[PDB]
Amino acid sequence: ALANFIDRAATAASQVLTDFHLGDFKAALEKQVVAVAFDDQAISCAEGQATLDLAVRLLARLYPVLAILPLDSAASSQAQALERLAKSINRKIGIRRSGKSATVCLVAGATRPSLRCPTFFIGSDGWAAKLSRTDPVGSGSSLLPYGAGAASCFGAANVFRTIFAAQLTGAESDENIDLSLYSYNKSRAGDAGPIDPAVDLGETHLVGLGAIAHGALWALARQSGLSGRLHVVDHEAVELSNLQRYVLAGQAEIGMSKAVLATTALRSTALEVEAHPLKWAEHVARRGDWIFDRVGVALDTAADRVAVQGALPRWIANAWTQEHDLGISRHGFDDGQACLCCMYMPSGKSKDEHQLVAEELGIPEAHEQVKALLQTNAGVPNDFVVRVATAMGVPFEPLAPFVGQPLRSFYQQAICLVFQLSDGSRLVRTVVPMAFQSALAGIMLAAELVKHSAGFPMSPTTSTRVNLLRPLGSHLHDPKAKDSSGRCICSDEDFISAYRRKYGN
Amino acid sequence: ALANFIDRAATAASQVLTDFHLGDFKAALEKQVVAVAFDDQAISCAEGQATLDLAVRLLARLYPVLAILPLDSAASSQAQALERLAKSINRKIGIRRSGKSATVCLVAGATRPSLRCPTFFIGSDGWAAKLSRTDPVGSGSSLLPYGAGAASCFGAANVFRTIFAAQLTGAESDENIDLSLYSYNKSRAGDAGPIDPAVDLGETHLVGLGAIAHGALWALARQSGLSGRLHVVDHEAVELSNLQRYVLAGQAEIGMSKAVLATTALRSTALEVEAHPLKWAEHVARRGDWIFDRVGVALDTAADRVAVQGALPRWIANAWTQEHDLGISRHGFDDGQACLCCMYMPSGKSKDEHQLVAEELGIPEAHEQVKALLQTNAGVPNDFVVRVATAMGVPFEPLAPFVGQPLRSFYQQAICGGLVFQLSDGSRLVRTVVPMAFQSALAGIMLAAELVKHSAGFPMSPTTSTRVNLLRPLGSHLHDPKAKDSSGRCICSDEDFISAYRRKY
Amino acid sequence: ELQTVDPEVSRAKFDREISRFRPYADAYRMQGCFLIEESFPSAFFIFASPKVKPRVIGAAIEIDFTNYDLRPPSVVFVDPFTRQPIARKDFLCMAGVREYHDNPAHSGDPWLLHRGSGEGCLAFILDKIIKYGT
Amino acid sequence: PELQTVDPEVSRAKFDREISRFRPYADAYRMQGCFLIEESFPSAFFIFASPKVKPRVIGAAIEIDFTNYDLRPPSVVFVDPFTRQPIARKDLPFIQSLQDSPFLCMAGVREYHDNPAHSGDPWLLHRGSGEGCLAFILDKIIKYGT
Amino acid sequence: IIVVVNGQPTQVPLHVVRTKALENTQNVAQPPDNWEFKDEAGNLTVTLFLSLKAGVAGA
Ligand SMILES: [Zn+2]
Ligand SMILES: [Zn+2]
Repeated sequence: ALANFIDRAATAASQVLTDFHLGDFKAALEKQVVAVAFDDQAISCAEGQATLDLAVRLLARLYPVLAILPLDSAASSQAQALERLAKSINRKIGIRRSGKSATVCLVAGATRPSLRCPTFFIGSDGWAAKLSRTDPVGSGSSLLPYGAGAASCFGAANVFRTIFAAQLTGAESDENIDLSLYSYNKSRAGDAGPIDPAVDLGETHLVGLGAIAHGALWALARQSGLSGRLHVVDHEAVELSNLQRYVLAGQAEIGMSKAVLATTALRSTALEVEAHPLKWAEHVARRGDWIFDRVGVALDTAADRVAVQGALPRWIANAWTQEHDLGISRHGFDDGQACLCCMYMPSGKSKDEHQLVAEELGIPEAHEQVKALLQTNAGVPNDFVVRVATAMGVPFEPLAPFVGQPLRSFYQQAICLVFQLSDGSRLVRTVVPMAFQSALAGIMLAAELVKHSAGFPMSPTTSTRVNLLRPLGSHLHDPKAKDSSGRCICSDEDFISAYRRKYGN
Repeated sequence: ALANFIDRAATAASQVLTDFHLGDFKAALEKQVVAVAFDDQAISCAEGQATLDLAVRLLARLYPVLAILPLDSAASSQAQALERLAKSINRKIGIRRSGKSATVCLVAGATRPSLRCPTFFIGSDGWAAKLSRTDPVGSGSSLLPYGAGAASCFGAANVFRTIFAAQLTGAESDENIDLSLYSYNKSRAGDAGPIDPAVDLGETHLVGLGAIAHGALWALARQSGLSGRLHVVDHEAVELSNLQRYVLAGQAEIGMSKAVLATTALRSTALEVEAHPLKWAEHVARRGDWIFDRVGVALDTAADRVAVQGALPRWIANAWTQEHDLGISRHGFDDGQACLCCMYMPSGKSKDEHQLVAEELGIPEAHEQVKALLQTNAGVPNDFVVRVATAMGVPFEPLAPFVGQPLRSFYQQAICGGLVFQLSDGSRLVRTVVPMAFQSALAGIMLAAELVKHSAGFPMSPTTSTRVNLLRPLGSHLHDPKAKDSSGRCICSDEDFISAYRRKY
Repeated sequence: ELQTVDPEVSRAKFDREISRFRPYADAYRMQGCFLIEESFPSAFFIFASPKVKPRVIGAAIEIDFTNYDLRPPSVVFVDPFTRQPIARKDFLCMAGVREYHDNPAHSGDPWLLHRGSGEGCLAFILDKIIKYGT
Repeated sequence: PELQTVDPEVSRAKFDREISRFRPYADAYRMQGCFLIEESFPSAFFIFASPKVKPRVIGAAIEIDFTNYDLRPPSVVFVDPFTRQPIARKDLPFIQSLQDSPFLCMAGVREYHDNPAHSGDPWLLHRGSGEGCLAFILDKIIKYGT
Repeated sequence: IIVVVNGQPTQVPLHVVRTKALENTQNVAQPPDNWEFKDEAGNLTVTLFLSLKAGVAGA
């Protein structure tokens, strides 16, 4: 019952777990039974259903055995649907209808499952996400998804930190969470956030339609009263390994245009969705109008996000999943605050690609031969691939077919593979976040676009960060000064004029 | 008593007389006593004084002996001044105080001198120039000098055509002239034309200050009450030879700037005189303002006159002397009439300088060698200056100083300055046209008449140009029509030139 | 590369780079550098050693200012008559040039460390070509 | 020298118009080796290079002067590409001593019409025909060098 | 036909009129090419004008 995409989930784990070993890891998963329990309070409201929906979507992307536990006869209808959701993500997933074997349980609603395994009550009330290790928290009656969905991400994170407690440090599970996704402070009885289906996105652009965007699209599609025109922009297609992180991708979405998927995700909103199977540059070029009223960035590299700022939209919400945190940043250009280019201004020189690849090949001092084999695109000799294989700690045989091929070929296959030949000791360089990190970052992104287009008072700091591999922070807000180098385009009078020319002030 | 500049006067006569020989011609002059006779009527008024002034100015530039004949005692003072004028032009000139030896005679005033020689009564009444062969015609009371001065010119021409009659064809003496310089028709008892001398010339440009300009200056200085700003433009200095033609130059003006001369000659008018001792092009470039309200042109070459029109003055008067004809043409540019460039549009290909130069020097077959020497402007080898003297029939020795100098120098000093002309007893004729003083003076009078009439606002001439042949009896019809160039190649057809004109005016 | 910066920005920056070259055109001509064509986003130059007799076009380039100056300019050697890219048998490894920063071997020297310094502007590029090539 | 005596409004409109008439063709002129380097009334400065010769050699550089255009035809002076100083025919890689500056022996050109040996072919016989416009001069030079 | 030859009139193909006009006014000294036959408007019983070209000498 491990997923066909499990190696990608193992690539992710290997980046957060100490003393990772692929074989142990997969065995550790097979000994688990992760329980989702729920009662009539949860299945009867929109918040509880949302929380269940996302929780199953997260857990089915990692755990080979789930127990789906309706706690009364009312919850039996939702149960069948949850089993069907879990199987749509991993057709061979294991489904238990009993908790006798649970290693960890998540509970929505008001009823206690009465199990001997660690148990987390999750839930919500409007903007507030709730988790408790000792008592049910229940699910509210609003039509808001943000608190309910964020609670699932906190649910799944605490599941992961509990199963893998022995391979993490400073990683205690949470005892209580009462976090407002409206304010990102502890939820106050008076200090609640407005709840209204009266929200128009105007003309909004969502750039990047991958994992983080999937969390955002999950939320927007549960946002009642959403009106407006939304552009979704991505040129890529869903790959099998994306089902490790992309909460709206199941087996049936493999191979499909990410732009076509984002469209159908929103079919039940009142949004007029325009889907563009293009990169941002081609979108910008085909519009010929550089009026961007509102842009949500859900991309994977600095340069791509910096390019979005170059176009000078009125306002950007930027979303990221990095190694030690996920988060959201907010940028007007002409407001005194940091700009998206600020967020990635380089501070110094770094290692060149021929050098970083030389470390990943266990040949740190062959940087000159890696640069030459990359420029000359010549075949890797036999004595090179024996050196690399020995430096990599694997047998030479899996890497023998590469003898005579470009080094770019060797690195694009064995390295992008050797992780499995080394039982997880050789880590890949590219960060693969966990599904629950991507989903929460996307929920925050949907949160920001909706709040900003509903005109709420905007955030006091540029960015908000969460680290789901530790107990939730008590101060999620992160300030960020405008770059003071002079070298950031938000310092440039030509850029400032072109922004005012479009938006005034 | 022949003048020190007599060879230049002989040059001029050599171009109008048949069977010319230089010894013969000077001998002919030496057998003459040309008498100017005058009474109280002539000397008591400005028209009388002006006629006498110019008659003497013209006759002293050619004839070696004059008789100055006051006919009553009031005319005595004028007689002494007239003698001093003659001598200031030719200090070796002869003055007779007796009429018995006159061979021809000009008379101003009302009294007959009753001499045994051809006698021509000259005078004027305002715009009218008057000459009779039989009765005194008198001097009017106006303060205009145009009729009075034109009368002298006709007087001097008839003196010349009487003395040299046998070397002229169709050159009878005039019996009667009564010509209005206002209309250039026979004067009428009604239309006397306006004689008020108080007029303002506006801001006028006189371009070229040679012979023609001396006639104009002579007139502008003798119109009492005339106001105006006169710009006078010429870069050259008076040379000895010029006294053959320049009615306001005497021995004392040899070497004087022509612009300074013209300034001094106007010092007693109320004209605001600005002297520009520069070429037109340098004047135009320093001025940096292409508004020229009124330009009088008194130049020597087609190119120089056309260059003036290129500046696009509002109105031009152009004056010339040629072999058998002098005159004035008038040009607005945007008036449906011929512009000054129309006057000199070329009618077809011609011979090049190398050929015409080669022909003059009696070597029409060294064209190729003369072409090289006019381009290199190299020194004429000894063997070349030898050939030329032989083919021309003169000694080598006077020309030896030109050996080694530029050919242009050799040519324009030896040939155009008349050195080979003297050496050949006038048989080797100069190709440079040299007009008679009485033609130069009349052309300039007519030019100052046009500028004055134009600036008083009189309706302008029915035809483009007005012509006079002083080597024949005055014509019955002096008006000369000229049609606009219709080739398409004159600038008065150019829409850019037309636009530049309308912008200014 | 496609223009994605607001073109009112890049056009303004390119036009100023050109305005600033014009007062120096005579000086550059002396060194053999001739602006041939100029029209956003490209500026076409031709080069000739002033001391090489006979006078020989040693190089022509196209300089691209697409997305200037967030992205630094591309410098391409082209044939002076056809404007087509040429092979070495007839890129400048230098910061301020987009071919250099986009070379993975120089991923450690990012352009935003240099932006605004004087590297990557037109005079900087013209002066480097003049000094080395001659 | 020749000083601007024609109303400069006239000669500057005509110049400006010759440059305007050149601009749409500049690519095709480049294909023949013809490069407009600098234009500033009264002067138009070009470089020329054989597209058909390898290595590419600057074979000619002209200053074209349009003072008093088009009452006076324009002056064509061969100059050095970098100094912009006249050159002698010895240093020049219808053209007429080797130490003397070459000129274009042709109706439409000031060094022709002012040459004494062609005084008999005055410019005003040719004005308004095409001879002496910028394209007429450019055509001749492009065709001398190949 | 009235031909004004150098201001002097005389009563008379077209070179036939100029030839008799030049013979009547004794102005046959100058080649017939130097003369320009024009009409009352100046175009290169009626009155025609057999005059010369404008002049260059003046200084
Ligand atoms: Zn910034
Ligand atoms: Zn005309």
